[PDB]
Amino acid sequence: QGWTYGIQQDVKNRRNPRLVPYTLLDDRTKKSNKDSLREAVRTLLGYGYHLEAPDQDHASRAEVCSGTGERFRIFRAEKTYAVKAGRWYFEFEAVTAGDMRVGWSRPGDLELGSDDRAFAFDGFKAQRWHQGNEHYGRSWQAGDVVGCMVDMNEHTMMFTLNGEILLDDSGSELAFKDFDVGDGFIPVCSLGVAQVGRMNFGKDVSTLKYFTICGLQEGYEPFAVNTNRDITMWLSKRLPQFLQVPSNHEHIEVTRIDVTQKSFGSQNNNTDIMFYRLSMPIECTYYYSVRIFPGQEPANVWVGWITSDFHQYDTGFDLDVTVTLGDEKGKVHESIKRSNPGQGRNNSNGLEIGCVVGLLTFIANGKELSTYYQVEPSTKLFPAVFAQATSPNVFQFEGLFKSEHKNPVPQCPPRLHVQFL
Amino acid sequence: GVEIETISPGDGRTFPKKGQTCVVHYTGMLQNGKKFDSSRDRNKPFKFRIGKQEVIKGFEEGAAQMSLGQRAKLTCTPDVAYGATGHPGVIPPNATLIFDVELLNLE
Amino acid sequence: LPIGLNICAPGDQELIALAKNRFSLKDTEEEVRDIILGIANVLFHLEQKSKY
Amino acid sequence: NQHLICDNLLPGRDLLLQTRLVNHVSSMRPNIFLGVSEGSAQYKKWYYELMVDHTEPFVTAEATHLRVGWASTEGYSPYPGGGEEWGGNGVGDDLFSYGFDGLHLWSGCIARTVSSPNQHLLRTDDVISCCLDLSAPSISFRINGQPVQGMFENFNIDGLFFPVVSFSAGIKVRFLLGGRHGEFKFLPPPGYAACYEAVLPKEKLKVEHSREYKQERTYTRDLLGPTVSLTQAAFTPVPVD
Repeated sequence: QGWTYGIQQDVKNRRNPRLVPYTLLDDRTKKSNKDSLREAVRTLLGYGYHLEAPDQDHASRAEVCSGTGERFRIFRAEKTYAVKAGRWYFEFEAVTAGDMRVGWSRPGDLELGSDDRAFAFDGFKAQRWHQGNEHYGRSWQAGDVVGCMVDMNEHTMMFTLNGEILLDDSGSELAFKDFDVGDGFIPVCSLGVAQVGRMNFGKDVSTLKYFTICGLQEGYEPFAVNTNRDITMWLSKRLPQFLQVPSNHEHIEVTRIDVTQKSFGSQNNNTDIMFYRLSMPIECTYYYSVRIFPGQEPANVWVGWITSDFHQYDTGFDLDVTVTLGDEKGKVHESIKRSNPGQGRNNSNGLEIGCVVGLLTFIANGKELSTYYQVEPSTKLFPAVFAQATSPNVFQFEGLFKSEHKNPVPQCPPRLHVQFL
Repeated sequence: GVEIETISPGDGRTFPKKGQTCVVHYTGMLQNGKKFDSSRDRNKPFKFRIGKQEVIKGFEEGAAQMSLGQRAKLTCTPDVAYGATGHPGVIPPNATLIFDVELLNLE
Repeated sequence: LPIGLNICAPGDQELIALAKNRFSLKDTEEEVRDIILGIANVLFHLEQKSKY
Repeated sequence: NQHLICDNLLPGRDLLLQTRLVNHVSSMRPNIFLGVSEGSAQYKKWYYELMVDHTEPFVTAEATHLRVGWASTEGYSPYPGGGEEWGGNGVGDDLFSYGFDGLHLWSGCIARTVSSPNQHLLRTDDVISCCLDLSAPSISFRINGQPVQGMFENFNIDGLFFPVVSFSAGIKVRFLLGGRHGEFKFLPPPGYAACYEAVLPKEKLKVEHSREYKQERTYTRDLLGPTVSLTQAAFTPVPVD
């Protein structure tokens, strides 16, 4: 209807707080009616009503509970601040509890103890974490120092909870033991969402809460006892970017061979999505391909020429800038630059062609599908297309297109230059 | 040409004349926003007179098309700037230009 | 308190000076553990020293 | 031969290499969430104002920063550093965006002229108003009550966005929302609303600094963990039906 809510005019005034439901309101806006309702339903108990609640163990139907793993910010310190010898110790308070585990990492999304590059133990469950699960010590809550520590020479990893050295099922001080030093071990803190921590490496022995008990007399050192500076921290981040060459994925390979060709592809069921960004922008109608195996849509692909900015690797598909000039009137003008497909194949059906002169036509397999835009002030690009498949031979990768990236002219044959990775 | 644009003008009247050291604190730029010059960081205001042919004519025409106290966004072209030769080692061939000019005084 | 520290440390120290090692202690602790293995006097000595 | 070759390596200049140090800025917002899901809408026309005093480089470079044009957080996040758009870690950074700073909209370093007489920056004592337009994007601002035409189409409002303000150093301004705290010198025009209507209980609304990871901590280093938003489940309020 729009009772006092007509957004354009609001012909009748006196909007009220009640328009948003009683989730916002409370018994102060319900004492008049709810007492009558409660008297009525009490007399309906007088009728003899029978109704147990649905969300109880008795009437067992509450089956909409499950964990939510997301933004496990693995806080850290600098690799350069690593340690490979001597006794070290550092405290860690806690404002809450939850899926929240700390310890010692190694320089190497996968949480602590899932692989052989970190040692840690939880408080939600009181169990060790190194390449598996193992019970240890005791849980905690708010206002609980953990006080992890190592003796790097003889491998005595311990955790001192307000002076309490925590022990395993066998009742032993040494939680972890017999670890090779290698590239040292650095502090680390994992935190699921709606969990909070606060750390104190060695910044002030006064600010250290419980260090004189079990850290001072044992020859165990703070981290920042000598550093006259802000020791640094960093964390597993949200956006994806380009730094590394894998060559060690689930199963995907890189090479180059003559029109060009490479060698690629997995077998594990790639229900999820992948990433890519070529290292070298090569340069020496303009037909040149980029082939990918799953053709005639084993999974429906979504080809879109796109710039640097992204934020998502999930199934949020079909959710993607225009000049509109005014003349002191409001009527738009000069709207020619605006908004600054779903088919490819390799094996089953085709390939994916590039084109150049400003002028562009990215369409697969030589068939007109009405490309719309030709917008480019300037966009540096290496190829990056990402999609699903049913996992047959899951990926591949193939003047010409190698002409509009650098200063030489369009020329077909690209020559030998020692970097092509 | 010098397609002048203003940013925070002042009087709009005190235009320059011949033999007038335009005391500028400019901050040049390039297309694609790749910076190539400055004066704010040096803390050394530029100084040049009119008609002496010291500077490229873009700055001279921009000053003649400018009043005192007038922050601006000039826009030169290769015709007035270094052209298809280009200033070597800094400017490439056939480069448009941007300048966050700010005139202060005349002596 | 250091007075209480010296109070609890002296008795345990006199205990540990005699209870360091004994073959009779080994056999008697083995018989007791099989009936009910020596008690952890070193653990309690460390627990006292951590406070002291 | 050295001077020959030294003067020969330079003028290639595709070899030559570029850096550009940047002013350090930070965003800000009020405690309001947009939260407008389609189906149980509340107010698709909001209005709030901002009032300023000083924007001077007293000992700084004059390359300052002040914008209010809304950005796509489907395109942007509250981080302190990064991005190939010369950083400038604030509002209007992401290419699917714009930004109102008195004279122009720099759509990810793409200058787009705005239609307004008396073009000038957000100088001392100059008010900045905001409005809302979704179903056909022509999102309006005004400066001291004068026609800011040529508003923006095709910025991605596929769903919602987030309310923002960004500023560099050497700045001193004041929000205006309502009550005592909004002395609206230019009232809501027809079909709008002074945007202090979702003042929810359990807290007086205030600023939030765009879900910062850590402020200037002093006691120790506080790993203020993941608080993704008001709701880990989603970004939406609950009309019960």
